[PDB]
Amino acid sequence: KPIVFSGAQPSGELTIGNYMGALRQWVQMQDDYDCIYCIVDLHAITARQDPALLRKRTLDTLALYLACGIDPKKSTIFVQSHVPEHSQLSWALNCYTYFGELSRMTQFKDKSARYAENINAGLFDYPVLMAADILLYQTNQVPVGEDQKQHLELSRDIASRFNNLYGDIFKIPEPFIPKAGARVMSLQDPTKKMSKSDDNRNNVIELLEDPKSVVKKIKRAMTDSDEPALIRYDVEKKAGVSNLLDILSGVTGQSIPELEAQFTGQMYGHLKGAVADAVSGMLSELQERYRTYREDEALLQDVMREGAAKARARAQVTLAKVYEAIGFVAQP
Amino acid sequence: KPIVFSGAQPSGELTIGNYMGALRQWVQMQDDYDCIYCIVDLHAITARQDPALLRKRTLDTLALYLACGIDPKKSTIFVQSHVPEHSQLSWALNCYTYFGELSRMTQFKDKSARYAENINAGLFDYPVLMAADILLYQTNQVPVGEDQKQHLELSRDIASRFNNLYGDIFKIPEPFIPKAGARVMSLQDPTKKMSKSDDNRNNVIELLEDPKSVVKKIKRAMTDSDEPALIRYDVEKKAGVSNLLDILSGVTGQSIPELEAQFTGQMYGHLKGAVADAVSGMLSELQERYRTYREDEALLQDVMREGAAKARARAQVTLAKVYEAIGFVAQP
Ligand SMILES: [Ca+2]
Repeated sequence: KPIVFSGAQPSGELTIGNYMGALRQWVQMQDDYDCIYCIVDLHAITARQDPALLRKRTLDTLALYLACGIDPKKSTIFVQSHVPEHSQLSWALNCYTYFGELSRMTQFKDKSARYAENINAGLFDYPVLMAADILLYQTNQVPVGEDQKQHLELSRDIASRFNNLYGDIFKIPEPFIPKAGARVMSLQDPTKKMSKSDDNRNNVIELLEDPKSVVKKIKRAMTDSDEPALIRYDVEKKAGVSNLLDILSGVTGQSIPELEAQFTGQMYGHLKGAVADAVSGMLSELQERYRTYREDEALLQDVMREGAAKARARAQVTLAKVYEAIGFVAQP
Repeated sequence: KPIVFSGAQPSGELTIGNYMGALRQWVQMQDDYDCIYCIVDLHAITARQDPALLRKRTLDTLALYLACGIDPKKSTIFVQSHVPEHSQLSWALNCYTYFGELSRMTQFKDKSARYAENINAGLFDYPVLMAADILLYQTNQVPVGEDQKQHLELSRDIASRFNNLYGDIFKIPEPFIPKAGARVMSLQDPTKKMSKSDDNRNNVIELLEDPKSVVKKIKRAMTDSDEPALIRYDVEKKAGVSNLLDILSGVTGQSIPELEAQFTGQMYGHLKGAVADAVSGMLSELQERYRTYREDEALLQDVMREGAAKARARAQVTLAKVYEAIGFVAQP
């Protein structure tokens, strides 16, 4: 099966757009692909973190991924810092990465401007660690955010350069583009996607958000002033109403035409009530599952320990090959 | 006992100046200090290495240190790459090192942007790995040559920055103060210290050099034109004669004044022949011992295995405290 590597920032925060758009689809693909989910705590610390929050959020992310349906027997899920081979490969790959490839990175320049008080070497060097993360597992495909395209291209270039020097040691990874999930946009500006760091909290619904707040947000979602009220799909002219239909469709699996038939003669209030009920229901169930996992420390420890063992057993094969190629005396 | 950490490049090429200065003093102090010797193969690959030669030179280095008297039951001797904790701590310390600090450690202020863009990231980032190597062992003292002073100052600055944020996790390391004494000087320029990198090989005697070559280079050593020719120690006016007396004294243990009396009435040719006999004898013996270790593959493995296990046991205590302070979920 193709090997898919996804890195998750330790946050606990996932928008519904993220879930229904992507993660929820990936959860259904665990039999057809060899999926590896890595909670990237080593990357988080390129910005200063509160130590208690970092630990807490690591566990929050794990419990959330488990609640969403990532199955630790079918997939490999682990915390990055629990697998030494990441940091080991990252150092080695530094030596096959050009300083210029790192200095020209858009993200480095952008984050340098925003974190001007903490331009540390980790902020500069983290694309190398990202490359290590991916290349360690003989990864075929990586789901890439728009802002991560340049980082994926560096991974491919490093892998290619290393293979040209030493033989086929790494796989050249490709973008993971699975079939479209649900379309979900911001509730007060439906021309833009949801973003977890939006200053307008009424735009965004997160998976662990109090259902009562989620319902309020949906009930005040932007709709048009058409007279009479017409529940019909048209992104250009009726973006707000269209987005409510797309969100409901994403929850129930009903088609846009089916929903338009179902809502013939109805008010925008009725459409919003329907969306609020469907989303609240889905989120309340997910949150009960999250709580069951999140409160079970022994289960979380077992999953992390087992995940890290699974990951290390794959990673060590690749690192041994890298170290062999470079010329190091193998550990006895 | 204070903890002393020394990093050794995988070379096999040490001069008699290294041996009679640094290494031999360090051998005889394995009882007063808790000494750690790290063959720094991860640092070596910041410059391109022929793989077979790197592996060979790593073993050469180990066998040479054993031949010289480094005792793996009194001291901890190991290969850097065998201890994952070095790379793990290095990534973490990247995040507490300023890009500005590494930039000022390079030649960039003197050099073009093309030059800077074309170096590998390992060459830029190695001062952090060096900091990690030292700090991982609660090191009190580090033997630093003049060219490594900036590097030790950065280590101290990182350690203090980290401790200021998180508590007293690291010892602040200090320079190791070597025994006051004469340095072995170059044979054709006795006003200059004997150096590995000298392009005039007649200046240098290496520990593993053919004893015929050693004898030739000593018999041709530069001496003064005093008339009458007097075998007396005076570094200012008789640098070459003085250097020969220093080298002989280093081999036989005889004080300089004992040697001045011994050579009363003798010609410089006599002194040179005596120095050559004594050094040739010493290196011949050293080389016999070196071959004994170097051809014993099972012993080298045993030494590497035990050394890495001793190092890892210590490194893991410190890495665990660093991770705990940062806020990572502890290794499950
Ligand atoms: Ca004198």
